[PDB]
Amino acid sequence: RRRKKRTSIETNIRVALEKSFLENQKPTSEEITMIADQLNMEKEVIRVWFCNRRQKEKRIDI
Repeated sequence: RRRKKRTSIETNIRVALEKSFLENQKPTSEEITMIADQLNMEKEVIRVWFCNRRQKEKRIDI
Protein backbone atom coordinates (compact mmCIF):
# COMPACT_ATOMS: atom_id res chain seq x y z
CA ARG A 1 0.00 0.00 0.00
CA ARG A 2 2.49 2.76 1.21
CA ARG A 3 5.39 3.02 -1.37
CA LYS A 4 7.15 6.37 -0.28
CA LYS A 5 7.61 8.27 -3.64
CA ARG A 6 7.93 11.81 -5.20
CA THR A 7 8.02 13.02 -8.85
CA SER A 8 8.74 16.79 -8.35
CA ILE A 9 12.17 18.54 -8.57
CA GLU A 10 13.02 20.31 -5.28
CA THR A 11 16.56 21.82 -4.93
CA ASN A 12 17.86 19.33 -2.17
CA ILE A 13 16.80 16.10 -4.21
CA ARG A 14 18.24 17.66 -7.56
CA VAL A 15 21.64 18.23 -5.72
CA ALA A 16 21.55 14.86 -3.80
CA LEU A 17 20.81 13.19 -7.26
CA GLU A 18 23.57 15.37 -9.02
CA LYS A 19 26.28 14.68 -6.33
CA SER A 20 25.33 10.89 -6.33
CA PHE A 21 26.82 10.88 -9.91
CA LEU A 22 30.09 12.77 -8.87
CA GLU A 23 30.88 9.86 -6.36
CA ASN A 24 30.09 6.99 -8.90
CA GLN A 25 28.82 7.91 -12.43
CA LYS A 26 27.14 4.60 -13.63
CA PRO A 27 26.33 2.69 -10.26
CA THR A 28 22.95 1.95 -11.75
CA SER A 29 20.26 -0.67 -10.77
CA GLU A 30 21.68 -1.33 -7.20
CA GLU A 31 22.45 2.38 -6.27
CA ILE A 32 19.01 3.82 -7.56
CA THR A 33 17.39 1.77 -4.67
CA MET A 34 19.92 2.98 -1.94
CA ILE A 35 19.63 6.74 -3.04
CA ALA A 36 15.74 6.65 -2.89
CA ASP A 37 15.83 5.17 0.71
CA GLN A 38 18.13 8.10 1.93
CA LEU A 39 15.31 10.74 1.22
CA ASN A 40 11.75 9.79 -0.09
CA MET A 41 12.30 9.73 -3.96
CA GLU A 42 10.57 7.94 -6.93
CA LYS A 43 12.77 5.41 -8.83
CA GLU A 44 11.42 5.98 -12.35
CA VAL A 45 12.78 9.54 -11.54
CA ILE A 46 16.37 8.40 -10.37
CA ARG A 47 17.04 6.22 -13.53
CA VAL A 48 15.69 9.04 -15.91
CA TRP A 49 17.57 11.94 -14.03
CA PHE A 50 20.82 9.76 -14.05
CA CYS A 51 20.34 9.04 -17.90
CA ASN A 52 20.27 12.87 -18.66
CA ARG A 53 23.32 13.61 -16.30
CA ARG A 54 25.27 10.82 -18.24
CA GLN A 55 25.85 13.04 -21.42
CA LYS A 56 26.27 16.38 -19.36
CA GLU A 57 28.30 15.49 -16.31
CA LYS A 58 29.83 18.93 -15.36
CA ARG A 59 29.11 20.94 -18.60
CA ILE A 60 26.32 23.68 -18.64
CA ASP A 61 22.70 22.63 -17.76
CA ILE A 62 22.59 19.94 -14.96
